[PDB]
Amino acid sequence: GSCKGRCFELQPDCRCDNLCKSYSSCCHDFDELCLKTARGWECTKDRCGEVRNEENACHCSEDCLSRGDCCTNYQVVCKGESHWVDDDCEEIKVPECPAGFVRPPLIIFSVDGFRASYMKKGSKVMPNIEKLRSCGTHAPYMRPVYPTKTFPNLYTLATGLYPESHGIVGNSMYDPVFDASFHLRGREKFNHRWWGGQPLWITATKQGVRAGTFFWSVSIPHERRILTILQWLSLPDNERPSVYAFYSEQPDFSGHKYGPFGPEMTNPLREIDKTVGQLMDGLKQLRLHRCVNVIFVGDHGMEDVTCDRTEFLSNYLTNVDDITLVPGTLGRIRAKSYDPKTIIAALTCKKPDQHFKPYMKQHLPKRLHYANNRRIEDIHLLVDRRWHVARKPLDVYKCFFQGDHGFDNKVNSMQTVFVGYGPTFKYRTKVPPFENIELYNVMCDLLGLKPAPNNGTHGSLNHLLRTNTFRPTMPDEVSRPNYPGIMYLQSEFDLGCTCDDGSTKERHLLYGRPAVLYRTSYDILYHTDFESGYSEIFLMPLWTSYTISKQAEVSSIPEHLTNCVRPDVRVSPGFSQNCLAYKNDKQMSYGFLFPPYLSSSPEAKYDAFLVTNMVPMYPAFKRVWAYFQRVLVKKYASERNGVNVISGPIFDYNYDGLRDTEDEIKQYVEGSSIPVPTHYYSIITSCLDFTQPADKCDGPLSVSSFILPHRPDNDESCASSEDESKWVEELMKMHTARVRDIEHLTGLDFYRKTSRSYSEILTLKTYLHTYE
Ligand SMILES: *[C@@H]1O[C@H](CO)[C@@H](O[C@@H]2O[C@H](CO)[C@@H](O[C@@H]3O[C@H](CO)[C@@H](O)[C@H](O)[C@@H]3O)[C@H](O)[C@H]2NC(C)=O)[C@H](O)[C@H]1NC(C)=O
Ligand SMILES: O=C(OCc1cc(Cl)cc(Cl)c1)N1CCN(CC[C@@H](O)c2ccc3[nH]c(=O)oc3c2)CC1
Ligand SMILES: CC(C)CCC[C@@H](C)[C@H]1CC[C@H]2[C@@H]3[C@H](O)C=C4C[C@@H](O)CC[C@]4(C)[C@H]3CC[C@]12C
Ligand SMILES: [Ca+2]
Ligand code: NA
Ligand code: NA
Ligand SMILES: [Zn+2]
Ligand SMILES: [Zn+2]
Repeated sequence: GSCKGRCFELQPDCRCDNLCKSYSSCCHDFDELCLKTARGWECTKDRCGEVRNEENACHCSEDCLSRGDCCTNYQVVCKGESHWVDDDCEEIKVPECPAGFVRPPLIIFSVDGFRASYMKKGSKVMPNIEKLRSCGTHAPYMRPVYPTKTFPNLYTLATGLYPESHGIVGNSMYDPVFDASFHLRGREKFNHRWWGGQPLWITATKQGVRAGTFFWSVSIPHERRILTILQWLSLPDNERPSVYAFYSEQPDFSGHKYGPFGPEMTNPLREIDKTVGQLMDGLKQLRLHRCVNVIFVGDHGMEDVTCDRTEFLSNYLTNVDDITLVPGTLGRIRAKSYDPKTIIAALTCKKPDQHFKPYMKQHLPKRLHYANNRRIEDIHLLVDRRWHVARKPLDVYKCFFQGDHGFDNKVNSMQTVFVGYGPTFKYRTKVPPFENIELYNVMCDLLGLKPAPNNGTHGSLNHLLRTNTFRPTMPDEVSRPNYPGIMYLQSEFDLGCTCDDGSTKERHLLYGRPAVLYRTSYDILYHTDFESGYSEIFLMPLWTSYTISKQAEVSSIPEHLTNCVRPDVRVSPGFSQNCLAYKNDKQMSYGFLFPPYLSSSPEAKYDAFLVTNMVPMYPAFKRVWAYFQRVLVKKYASERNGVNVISGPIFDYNYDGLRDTEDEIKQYVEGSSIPVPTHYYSIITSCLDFTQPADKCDGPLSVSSFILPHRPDNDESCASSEDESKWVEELMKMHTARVRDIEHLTGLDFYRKTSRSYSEILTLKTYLHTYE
């Protein structure tokens, strides 16, 4: 019944752990013994050498070091030591830990709503943080997951999983299997049923590594959280955790009230830095300041949003009482106790300035990875940055907030911070921006743990670390290609088609053949202008590769070839598409993967009309694809000193972000076994050093990629009635993708033969071109 000698113990009989408040199960004496605040949190000169008083918050007695409960500034005030922040960076070449430490501890210092750009304020406001950032390893920014809300991001940090995989797809969710709702406020969130994957503290415990608590009752002051962490670190080897987390509700709280750019934001940032100072001072006191790896990380940024920039569903829908809306910086809509198609139509391009866009979740940009969970409603609203969506005018209250977050994770204002400091991180090193899904693997590496399966690309962040305990290995090809020669005659083909008619590898396949990582049968097909990997199962290329020089010439499809499709004599009639299917399918047309517009000669252009280069395309989609092919590829080649393009189909009918089996394809061209892609990708590569052409590049590569939804209309693009130069590129930028996203969706593995290290290539594959 007592907390005596058990305050913040690590293990209905009453509790003294840091969460007992939140379960209201603290012992009677918990507040009096575990939450002392007398004399506050700093030693002063007159307190030095005091007789211990057990009522003090922390201690300045001679014995306090033997007890591990000195105030964090005790050595500075009472033994003439300097503050950690006043010492120069000294490179930490190896961990300097007490004997009997078996690995360097990790302290995750997470800051709620810490926008990346707040680092620009410097050592005047945040001297401790600025030193961590200077002396350690930092990124200019770290990309959060969608939605850019607290719980989905913190749990992503902890698990390496997209929200659709870990299950915390929002701060609020409804689970139809449970018939219950999860919210920030309430007891429901404490139920383990909501939480999937395997968070870091569990991964650690399962592998015999002790974790401190990762959650702090809001009642526990920040200074006490630091002292508790420091006290735990002074535990004997058999009890001491190896991983700890601190969380700060700032600067989020202030960011919401004043917005991200308020002068009132300086004080919260000063307070966070002061807390960082206390930890680093505390660590220095314990001589652990060259032992512990410290991660300073946020969950997401903060945007200017005021209640005056709110769209109301009641101005679109004829009855908003039939719907339940999860509102704000995103929208999720389901039936109250109603028809989806009607709802989407009523929300689509109805006002010129319309500040959100409806999507069926499967049509959301694939880069969001926000579909494959029963908690994500079919109907989704992407809200423009700076705006909210709500059900009706009465739902806005007057404004109480000037900042918010939750928007699309490529939005600048949503980006957050990463700093790594300690023996295992590099010294004075800047690394490119990366996604928070990657951190779990790193944290596992830092702790000697095997990560549970997750969505990071293990190895992609090796360049953050002085020492790597993980070397990635390139996956093995599963299917070997065939290289068919000419073995069928024109007259053997009955495809209903009609037409009025080996340095390929050096030129067109710059980074090696893509490896097929699933069992299938496919053919390598060579031509003057392009190479392709043609699937006998799907009757089309898995990929088509070609290189367009800066100086390449765009030509038209001549009239006499407008409807030309030619049989490919290297491939059987039985493993080819047929033109009758397209003639019969009233809604479906076709396009070409290698564009006829970029043929090297009139003679070569005939290759582009081979049936093995043809893919099913809605006429609506052809507007987008034809523009990309006719105008944008030349534009990119001209800007980037040539480009290599790999394009192809994706099939993801079950919207899990993973390539479909034949079994999962739900749509075929009428009367045929020609599957309809859900998306078309392209990967566009050139030299990072643009003074070198794409085909003669000695160094780092530069990539941008997209996964375009293969839609029968352009309802997504409200300006699609206009010329393609007004909207298609905007469409493409929205559906920007990582190469890795394409790899998951195709079963292909790119960049197998380059002059770059595999870890560098993994970094390249995880890059997202954001266009901000
Ligand atoms: C993000 O990472 C997660 C975790 O690795 C991936 O989810 C995992 O996906 C696999 C493959 O679908 C699931 O394994 C499979 O489970 C089924 C059904 O139980 C079984 O029939 C198969 O034999 C196979 O083992 C696995 O459950 C699942 N893990 C989760 C949800 O935690 C996910 O695919 C990744 N997402 C992307 C877009 O790459
Ligand atoms: O200490 C914690 O975890 C630290 C941690 C670190 C790491 Cl790396 C991983 C993990 Cl898994 C957890 N806690 C997490 C939740 N937090 C209150 C949330 C709630 O008060 C809140 C906060 C901000 C909001 N913004 C908003 O719009 O609504 C909000 C609601 C306090 C307890
Ligand atoms: C003040 C409030 C915001 C605090 C709320 C914290 C709450 C969400 C935490 C408390 C306990 C946590 C669970 C616990 O660590 C065990 C597991 C096992 C793991 O495999 C899945 C996660 C889960 C259920 C934790 C989820 C987060 C919980 C409920
Ligand atoms: Ca799939
Ligand atoms: Na047709
Ligand atoms: Na349109
Ligand atoms: Zn947050
Ligand atoms: Zn917030």
